[PDB]
Amino acid sequence: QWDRLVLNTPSFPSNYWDKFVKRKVLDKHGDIFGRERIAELLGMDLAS
Amino acid sequence: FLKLKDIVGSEAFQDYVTDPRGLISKKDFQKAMDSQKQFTGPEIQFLLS
Repeated sequence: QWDRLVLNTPSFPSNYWDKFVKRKVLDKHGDIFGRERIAELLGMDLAS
Repeated sequence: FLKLKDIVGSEAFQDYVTDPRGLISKKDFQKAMDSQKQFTGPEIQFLLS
């Protein structure tokens, strides 16, 4: 529940070195659950 | 015919579902299958049939 707060923050992976976590999650779960929904959950903007 | 049961159970396709009666239109069904990407076009046509 507390971690739910950090999902959409711009700097979520600040200490963990993997900077492609959001892109990997989007590519993995975008089709089944919706690219727009995943992007909204993770605070990323495909158009940008 | 197992994946279709799974998809109808899935909520993402039920988002394309809009009719209060729960019955979906042919075009809405086609769009939902395309969005899910589990089925190719010929398969989608078959399940429509």
